[PDB]
Amino acid sequence: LEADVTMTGSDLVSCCYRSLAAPDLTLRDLLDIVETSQAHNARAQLTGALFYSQGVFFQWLEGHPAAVAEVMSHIQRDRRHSNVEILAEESIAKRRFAGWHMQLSCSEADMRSLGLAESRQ
Ligand SMILES: Cc1cc2nc3c(=O)[nH]c(=O)nc-3n(C[C@H](O)[C@H](O)[C@@H](O)COP(=O)(O)OP(=O)(O)OC[C@H]3O[C@@H](n4cnc5c(N)ncnc54)[C@H](O)[C@@H]3O)c2cc1C
Repeated sequence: LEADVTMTGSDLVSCCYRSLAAPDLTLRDLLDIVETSQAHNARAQLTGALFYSQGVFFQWLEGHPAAVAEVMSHIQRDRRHSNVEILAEESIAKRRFAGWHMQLSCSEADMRSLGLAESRQ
């Protein structure tokens, strides 16, 4: 029996933001966002996930404070995601995620009737 490291995370921080996905957004913009953010998060040691439904964003990031902020300063110069109201930046221990996630991928499949494919013609 070996002892686990337990909650070891002195310098993590989790910025948890609420945004309202601007109508100026394109799927291609999300699909570009997702790809570049994973890559940055992987490097910056940031873990994450994203909840996007009804055009509203709940997205948060767990990482070492300044990385998170490096990320914040890179994101907060947006116009993409309606307001991006972080409003919550809290120092965490992290462990929860090992990678950042995004719901929007190459299509969503089936749930398109709830926003994507509103009408035909
Ligand atoms: C809903 C949403 C969620 C997001 N979540 C995350 C996230 O979790 N993590 C994250 O990191 N980002 C996130 N972003 C930001 C998104 O991924 C941006 O497109 C951004 O990541 C672009 O790459 P960047 O992080 O390197 O910063 P950016 O500065 O926006 O990169 C793009 C620009 O940087 C320039 N650039 C790159 N490297 C250099 C350099 N060395 N010197 C000078 N200029 C340079 C490029 O020329 C380009 O013009 C999110 C954005 C949105 C809308």
